Amino acid sequence: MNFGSQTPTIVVLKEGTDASQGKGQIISNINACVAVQEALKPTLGPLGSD
Amino acid sequence: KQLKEKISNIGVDCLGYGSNDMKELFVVDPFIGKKQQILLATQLCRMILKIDNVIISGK
Repeated sequence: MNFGSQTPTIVVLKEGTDASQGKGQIISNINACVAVQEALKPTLGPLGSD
Repeated sequence: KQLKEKISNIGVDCLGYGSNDMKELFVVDPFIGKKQQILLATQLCRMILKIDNVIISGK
């Protein structure tokens, strides 16, 4: 009845598509913005740096 | 010497003459040329000192 020896299961998303649940991703997104924020932290002000 | 006397045309004699007074040595420079040495230097170094983050993308 079957076409061959075995039949591997289908991944729902495409192979290599990154996905994650829970509170870890939104913390990573916030930490990503804070990482960009730290570059512009000492730039703010008249005595800031280029 | 320059603190004592007010005459301000005495400098470093490089050719080895016996007198350092430049009235006799025939040397003259422009004011716009000597001014730009200080202006372009002091205005650049402000930019050099204001750099904190230095990112260099390797070719």
